[PDB]
Amino acid sequence: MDSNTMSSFQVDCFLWHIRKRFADNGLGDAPFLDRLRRDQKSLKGRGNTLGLDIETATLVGKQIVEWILKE
Repeated sequence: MDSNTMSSFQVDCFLWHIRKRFADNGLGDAPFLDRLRRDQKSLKGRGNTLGLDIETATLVGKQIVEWILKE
């Protein structure tokens, strides 16, 4: 198990969460919404492969992104 592979999955999970909240506000165009739907399926596949739960990975990703942007 690779630390960077796990961190990369966590960040992608959190950024998908940001994309989903943007989309919930009705701001996405059709290609944006197509990427959102396809990426959710890819993230579920990646999580199953890594043995990582998406809800947990999203919360870890939130902390990673907040730490990244504090600088």
